[PDB]
Amino acid sequence: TKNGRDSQAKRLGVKRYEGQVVRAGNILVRQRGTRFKPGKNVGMGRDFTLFALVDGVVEFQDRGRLGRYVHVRPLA
Amino acid sequence: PKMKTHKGAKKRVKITASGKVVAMKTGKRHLNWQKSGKEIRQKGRKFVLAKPEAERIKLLLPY
Amino acid sequence: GRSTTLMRLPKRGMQGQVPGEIKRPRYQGVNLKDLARFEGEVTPELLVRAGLLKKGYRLKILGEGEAKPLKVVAHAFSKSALEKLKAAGGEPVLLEA
Amino acid sequence: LLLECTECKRRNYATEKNKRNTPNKLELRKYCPWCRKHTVHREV
RNA sequence: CCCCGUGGAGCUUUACUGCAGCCUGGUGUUGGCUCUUGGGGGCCUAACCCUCGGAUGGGGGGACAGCGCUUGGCGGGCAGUUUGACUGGGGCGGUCGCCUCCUAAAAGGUAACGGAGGCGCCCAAAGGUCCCCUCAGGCGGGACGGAAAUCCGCCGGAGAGCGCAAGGGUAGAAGGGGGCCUGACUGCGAGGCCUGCAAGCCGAGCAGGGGCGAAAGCCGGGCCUAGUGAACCGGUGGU
RNA sequence: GUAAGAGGAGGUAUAGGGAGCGACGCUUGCCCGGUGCCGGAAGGUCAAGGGGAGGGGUGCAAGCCCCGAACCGAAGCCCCGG
RNA sequence: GGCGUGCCUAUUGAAGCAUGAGCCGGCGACUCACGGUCGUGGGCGAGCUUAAGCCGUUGAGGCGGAGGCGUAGGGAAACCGAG
RNA sequence: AGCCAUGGGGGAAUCUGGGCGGACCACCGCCUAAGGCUAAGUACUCCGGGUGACCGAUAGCGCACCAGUACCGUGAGGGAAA
RNA sequence: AACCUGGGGAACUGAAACAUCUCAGUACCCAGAGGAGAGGAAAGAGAAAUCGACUCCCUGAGUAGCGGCGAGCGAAAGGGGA
Ligand SMILES: [Mg+2]
Ligand SMILES: [Mg+2]
Ligand SMILES: [Mg+2]
Ligand SMILES: [Mg+2]
Ligand SMILES: [Mg+2]
Ligand SMILES: [Mg+2]
Ligand SMILES: [Mg+2]
Ligand SMILES: [Mg+2]
Ligand SMILES: [Mg+2]
Ligand SMILES: [Mg+2]
Ligand SMILES: [Mg+2]
Ligand SMILES: [Mg+2]
Ligand SMILES: [Mg+2]
Ligand SMILES: [Mg+2]
Ligand SMILES: [Mg+2]
Ligand SMILES: [Mg+2]
Ligand SMILES: [Mg+2]
Ligand SMILES: [Mg+2]
Ligand SMILES: [Mg+2]
Ligand SMILES: [Mg+2]
Ligand SMILES: [Mg+2]
Ligand SMILES: [Mg+2]
Ligand SMILES: [Mg+2]
Ligand SMILES: [Mg+2]
Ligand SMILES: [Mg+2]
Ligand SMILES: [Mg+2]
Ligand SMILES: [Mg+2]
Ligand SMILES: [Mg+2]
Ligand SMILES: [Mg+2]
Ligand SMILES: [Mg+2]
Ligand SMILES: [Mg+2]
Ligand SMILES: [Mg+2]
Ligand SMILES: [Mg+2]
Ligand SMILES: [Mg+2]
Ligand SMILES: [Mg+2]
Ligand SMILES: [Mg+2]
Ligand SMILES: [Mg+2]
Ligand SMILES: [Mg+2]
Ligand SMILES: [Mg+2]
Ligand SMILES: [Mg+2]
Ligand SMILES: [Mg+2]
Ligand SMILES: [Mg+2]
Ligand SMILES: [Mg+2]
Ligand SMILES: [Mg+2]
Ligand SMILES: [Mg+2]
Ligand SMILES: [Mg+2]
Ligand SMILES: [Mg+2]
Ligand SMILES: [Mg+2]
Ligand SMILES: [Mg+2]
Ligand SMILES: [Mg+2]
Ligand SMILES: [Mg+2]
Ligand SMILES: [Mg+2]
Ligand SMILES: [Mg+2]
Ligand SMILES: [Mg+2]
Ligand SMILES: [Mg+2]
Ligand SMILES: [Mg+2]
Ligand SMILES: [Mg+2]
Ligand SMILES: [Mg+2]
Ligand SMILES: [Mg+2]
Ligand SMILES: [Mg+2]
Ligand SMILES: [Mg+2]
Ligand SMILES: [Mg+2]
Ligand SMILES: [Mg+2]
Ligand SMILES: [Mg+2]
Ligand SMILES: [Mg+2]
Ligand SMILES: [Mg+2]
Ligand SMILES: [Mg+2]
Ligand SMILES: [Mg+2]
Ligand SMILES: [Mg+2]
Ligand SMILES: [Mg+2]
Ligand SMILES: [Mg+2]
Ligand SMILES: [Mg+2]
Ligand SMILES: [Mg+2]
Ligand SMILES: [Mg+2]
Ligand SMILES: [Mg+2]
Ligand SMILES: [Mg+2]
Ligand SMILES: [Mg+2]
Ligand SMILES: [Mg+2]
Ligand SMILES: [Mg+2]
Ligand SMILES: [Mg+2]
Ligand SMILES: [Mg+2]
Ligand SMILES: [Mg+2]
Ligand SMILES: [Mg+2]
Ligand SMILES: [Mg+2]
Ligand SMILES: [Mg+2]
Ligand SMILES: [Mg+2]
Ligand SMILES: [Mg+2]
Ligand SMILES: [Mg+2]
Ligand SMILES: [Mg+2]
Ligand SMILES: [Mg+2]
Ligand SMILES: [Mg+2]
Ligand SMILES: [Mg+2]
Ligand SMILES: [Mg+2]
Ligand SMILES: [Mg+2]
Ligand SMILES: [Mg+2]
Ligand SMILES: [Mg+2]
Ligand SMILES: [Mg+2]
Ligand SMILES: [Mg+2]
Ligand SMILES: [Mg+2]
Ligand SMILES: [Mg+2]
Ligand SMILES: [Mg+2]
Ligand SMILES: [Mg+2]
Ligand SMILES: [Mg+2]
Ligand SMILES: [Mg+2]
Ligand SMILES: [Mg+2]
Ligand SMILES: [Mg+2]
Ligand SMILES: [Mg+2]
Ligand SMILES: [Mg+2]
Ligand SMILES: [Mg+2]
Ligand SMILES: [Mg+2]
Ligand SMILES: [Mg+2]
Ligand SMILES: [Mg+2]
Ligand SMILES: [Mg+2]
Ligand SMILES: [Mg+2]
Ligand SMILES: [Mg+2]
Ligand SMILES: [Mg+2]
Ligand SMILES: [Mg+2]
Ligand SMILES: [Mg+2]
Ligand SMILES: [Mg+2]
Ligand SMILES: [Mg+2]
Ligand SMILES: [Mg+2]
Ligand SMILES: [Mg+2]
Ligand SMILES: [Mg+2]
Ligand SMILES: [Mg+2]
Ligand SMILES: [Mg+2]
Ligand SMILES: [Mg+2]
Ligand SMILES: [Mg+2]
Ligand SMILES: [Mg+2]
Ligand SMILES: [Mg+2]
Ligand SMILES: [Mg+2]
Ligand SMILES: [Mg+2]
Ligand SMILES: [Mg+2]
Ligand SMILES: [Mg+2]
Ligand SMILES: [Mg+2]
Ligand SMILES: [Mg+2]
Ligand SMILES: [Mg+2]
Ligand SMILES: [Mg+2]
Ligand SMILES: [Mg+2]
Ligand SMILES: [Mg+2]
Ligand SMILES: [Mg+2]
Ligand SMILES: [Mg+2]
Ligand SMILES: [Mg+2]
Ligand SMILES: [Mg+2]
Ligand SMILES: [Mg+2]
Ligand SMILES: [Mg+2]
Ligand SMILES: [Mg+2]
Ligand SMILES: [Mg+2]
Ligand SMILES: [Mg+2]
Ligand SMILES: [Mg+2]
Ligand SMILES: [Mg+2]
Ligand SMILES: [Mg+2]
Ligand SMILES: [Mg+2]
Ligand SMILES: [Mg+2]
Ligand SMILES: [Mg+2]
Ligand SMILES: [Mg+2]
Ligand SMILES: [Mg+2]
Ligand SMILES: [Mg+2]
Ligand SMILES: [Mg+2]
Ligand SMILES: [Mg+2]
Ligand SMILES: [Mg+2]
Ligand SMILES: [Mg+2]
Ligand SMILES: [Mg+2]
Ligand SMILES: [Mg+2]
Ligand SMILES: [Mg+2]
Ligand SMILES: [Mg+2]
Ligand SMILES: [Mg+2]
Ligand SMILES: [Mg+2]
Ligand SMILES: [Mg+2]
Ligand SMILES: [Mg+2]
Repeated sequence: TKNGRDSQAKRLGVKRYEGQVVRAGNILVRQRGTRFKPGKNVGMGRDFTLFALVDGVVEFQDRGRLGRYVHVRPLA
Repeated sequence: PKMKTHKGAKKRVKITASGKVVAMKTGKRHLNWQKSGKEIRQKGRKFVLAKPEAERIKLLLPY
Repeated sequence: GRSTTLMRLPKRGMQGQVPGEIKRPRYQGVNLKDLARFEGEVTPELLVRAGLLKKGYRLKILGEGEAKPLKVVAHAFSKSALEKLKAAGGEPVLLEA
Repeated sequence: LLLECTECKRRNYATEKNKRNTPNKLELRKYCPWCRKHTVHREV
């Protein structure tokens, strides 16, 4: 019957959708690879995690052959 | 009669002035080997509990 | 029936030796805010004579408060509280021990 | 093989992991100590 | 009957831990003479033991044995106990933590002794940075070669590679090569992800002193997700 | 039975204790590697103890106090045989 | 004539062919002590309160500050102090 | 791991003597082992008395009454009703 | 009757198993003491160059400590009293 196995659920995916206000440093997206590329005011960590770089608003940009991007349009 | 303080607790926890309860971070005396220097630097700072803060406090009281 | 949380660890070192307690002079702190509660002069004796001290023996004046000019004895003073009282009056240090 | 670096003209330590048999007989990479600043560190 | 209870009891042993008992060194009770290199051999008598028609004595043993304290050992004769859970009843078999995919019903999460596979490591280069280069495959041509070694030409956007399972990602590099290199730094850490707890994860920036770069900058190990263990008790180094 | 003592026995190996087989007849084969038991003045390991190179605490010193190597140490186990 | 599946218990589910009860009367099960933690009624307030005991009394109370909680926290500690 | 006590082995001194103040040493101090006695304050309640926001005959002691009785059990012991 | 001292001394139980540990020097057995028994005039306490026999209460204090540092166990100096 050798089969009763699996591994923990990692609860990844988009953590902050477009339009949502965000504090600097808080996380935008956890992902397997780069299903989302960083972009303006958004850094990326060892696991490919995208995190806002300054208080602002999240917005997503698709750029075809160049992939999708997550941006934080600042304001204060 | 007359509750005795739980010595096991007192030996590893403190009630803060506001009624919080703190203790050293676990996992820093063994698993050690080369865990990111960051980890152990953060296993040094002590923390506060949550609900067992209340479980914990009851075990004291004369304290 | 698993671990309580007794998973946490004792840091409080020196939780005791065999004979245990070492008798060393205990200092009770007392702010000069409660000290201005009156006037004349103050000493350990007078302080215990009402609310504060409670025979904790070693007096140590300190802390926030508007200092009255009066003379005050103590087993020790706050670096900062010392200046406040010295900057309006005078006061002697401990007896000795 | 498990390992920890020692500072020269002193006795500081740090997290480390050698590899024994494989190409690695000597080891003395750099590492910043708390006292002083920057120095070689022996295997030990 | 059957199963359950961190129930009971009788029995067993090369289950654990003890105990009686038996073995054993040292020492007390414990003395004399002699040979020998505190030990060994021999003799003695008076301790101590046995015995003899009372014995204050005779005979036998004899510093042994017995007994006291202490050393180690053998030790179901005996004693106290342990002997897991899941489980289409229980035992037998199988399984127990971690990662990947599917089941999972287009957020997250989601069960079954549902379908399938991996981890308990590895690397001082397989790391940091600067600089340069771009796969697999197919066809054609080429002394060994012969489907396939190395060379040339044309097509080829990724089907290659990325240490290792799978997945996601990826040449506008994360892949191949080179120069210098050790940031597989110390002191911290705004704000988050995840979450019953405890844990786990990401992290801008500040300070110190550094590495590569002309510089903008990048570096707090490795394309990422497994490679692991609270507390207790003890070891080594240091203030 | 803690002991004193008692049974064994007021017996003495043609006796007493334990074990297994179970009148009688004919028989009872091979293995001693493992386990037990028996034998083995060697050797190996082995406790308290003896020993005291060397080391430490403290005092001004005389000293006091602790640690400790080689070596000598029984049964048991290993080993050798039945 | 219409209508109508005892009571309790235990259960996913009981009139149940699951439990307990022949009937009646009486006995019969969430207490107290000390220590906690909230709430609440009052007394006092940077203070509040006494314990054993002593003096009264014989269902009268007072005295007694030793001591306790509070007025400062942070640190393993040395120590420092509104930090 | 001192102090107090002591089963085993070794084994002193009489104040220049001894014990102790938590291993040990120095310093500074405390106390005088190895003989015995001593009231009061303390504990208890068979017995007497006083008092209960104590019971009121299934209660209150097991027993308000001829009860540690009848009865039960070899016995230790159990034990009513009224 | 109970109270007391000395000589011996359990287990269920708790630790949600169990062996150190707990229950506990409790239950109980034995010897003895008396209206009480024990203790008792420092070879003490322990940090004050301080206290001054013993017993009892309050406090110190669930403190100092002890502890498979688990369950749990738990002092003394000092201060107020008899
Ligand atoms: Mg098959
Ligand atoms: Mg599964
Ligand atoms: Mg894509
Ligand atoms: Mg980074
Ligand atoms: Mg720890
Ligand atoms: Mg602890
Ligand atoms: Mg003491
Ligand atoms: Mg390894
Ligand atoms: Mg290895
Ligand atoms: Mg079990
Ligand atoms: Mg024995
Ligand atoms: Mg002998
Ligand atoms: Mg012997
Ligand atoms: Mg002898
Ligand atoms: Mg002898
Ligand atoms: Mg000689
Ligand atoms: Mg000689
Ligand atoms: Mg003779
Ligand atoms: Mg003779
Ligand atoms: Mg004779
Ligand atoms: Mg003769
Ligand atoms: Mg003779
Ligand atoms: Mg002998
Ligand atoms: Mg003997
Ligand atoms: Mg034996
Ligand atoms: Mg044997
Ligand atoms: Mg054995
Ligand atoms: Mg055994
Ligand atoms: Mg079935
Ligand atoms: Mg089955
Ligand atoms: Mg079976
Ligand atoms: Mg099985
Ligand atoms: Mg599953
Ligand atoms: Mg495999
Ligand atoms: Mg690589
Ligand atoms: Mg190029
Ligand atoms: Mg082909
Ligand atoms: Mg071809
Ligand atoms: Mg060709
Ligand atoms: Mg070709
Ligand atoms: Mg060719
Ligand atoms: Mg050729
Ligand atoms: Mg061919
Ligand atoms: Mg060809
Ligand atoms: Mg070509
Ligand atoms: Mg061509
Ligand atoms: Mg492509
Ligand atoms: Mg493809
Ligand atoms: Mg691919
Ligand atoms: Mg590959
Ligand atoms: Mg790879
Ligand atoms: Mg892939
Ligand atoms: Mg691109
Ligand atoms: Mg490369
Ligand atoms: Mg490269
Ligand atoms: Mg290279
Ligand atoms: Mg910050
Ligand atoms: Mg944070
Ligand atoms: Mg959490
Ligand atoms: Mg909790
Ligand atoms: Mg950074
Ligand atoms: Mg800098
Ligand atoms: Mg960075
Ligand atoms: Mg690593
Ligand atoms: Mg790599
Ligand atoms: Mg990288
Ligand atoms: Mg790389
Ligand atoms: Mg992942
Ligand atoms: Mg433990
Ligand atoms: Mg015997
Ligand atoms: Mg005897
Ligand atoms: Mg006889
Ligand atoms: Mg006989
Ligand atoms: Mg006879
Ligand atoms: Mg015979
Ligand atoms: Mg025979
Ligand atoms: Mg045969
Ligand atoms: Mg044959
Ligand atoms: Mg054999
Ligand atoms: Mg054989
Ligand atoms: Mg043989
Ligand atoms: Mg044999
Ligand atoms: Mg065998
Ligand atoms: Mg053998
Ligand atoms: Mg054997
Ligand atoms: Mg022989
Ligand atoms: Mg030998
Ligand atoms: Mg040999
Ligand atoms: Mg050896
Ligand atoms: Mg020795
Ligand atoms: Mg010296
Ligand atoms: Mg010296
Ligand atoms: Mg000197
Ligand atoms: Mg000196
Ligand atoms: Mg010396
Ligand atoms: Mg020795
Ligand atoms: Mg020899
Ligand atoms: Mg031997
Ligand atoms: Mg054997
Ligand atoms: Mg032979
Ligand atoms: Mg009808
Ligand atoms: Mg119905
Ligand atoms: Mg009812
Ligand atoms: Mg019916
Ligand atoms: Mg039935
Ligand atoms: Mg039933
Ligand atoms: Mg019924
Ligand atoms: Mg019922
Ligand atoms: Mg009936
Ligand atoms: Mg209640
Ligand atoms: Mg209440
Ligand atoms: Mg109030
Ligand atoms: Mg009061
Ligand atoms: Mg007064
Ligand atoms: Mg007074
Ligand atoms: Mg603290
Ligand atoms: Mg002592
Ligand atoms: Mg002795
Ligand atoms: Mg003399
Ligand atoms: Mg002289
Ligand atoms: Mg003494
Ligand atoms: Mg003394
Ligand atoms: Mg001493
Ligand atoms: Mg003393
Ligand atoms: Mg001392
Ligand atoms: Mg002294
Ligand atoms: Mg003294
Ligand atoms: Mg005297
Ligand atoms: Mg005498
Ligand atoms: Mg005397
Ligand atoms: Mg005498
Ligand atoms: Mg007396
Ligand atoms: Mg009473
Ligand atoms: Mg009574
Ligand atoms: Mg009476
Ligand atoms: Mg009466
Ligand atoms: Mg009434
Ligand atoms: Mg009646
Ligand atoms: Mg009536
Ligand atoms: Mg009755
Ligand atoms: Mg009567
Ligand atoms: Mg009857
Ligand atoms: Mg009856
Ligand atoms: Mg006894
Ligand atoms: Mg037990
Ligand atoms: Mg038991
Ligand atoms: Mg238990
Ligand atoms: Mg209980
Ligand atoms: Mg239990
Ligand atoms: Mg059991
Ligand atoms: Mg244990
Ligand atoms: Mg005890
Ligand atoms: Mg006792
Ligand atoms: Mg007794
Ligand atoms: Mg007596
Ligand atoms: Mg009296
Ligand atoms: Mg008396
Ligand atoms: Mg006496
Ligand atoms: Mg005197
Ligand atoms: Mg002391
Ligand atoms: Mg005086
Ligand atoms: Mg004193
Ligand atoms: Mg006094
Ligand atoms: Mg008290
Ligand atoms: Mg322990
Ligand atoms: Mg005890
Ligand atoms: Mg006192
Ligand atoms: Mg006073
Ligand atoms: Mg007094």
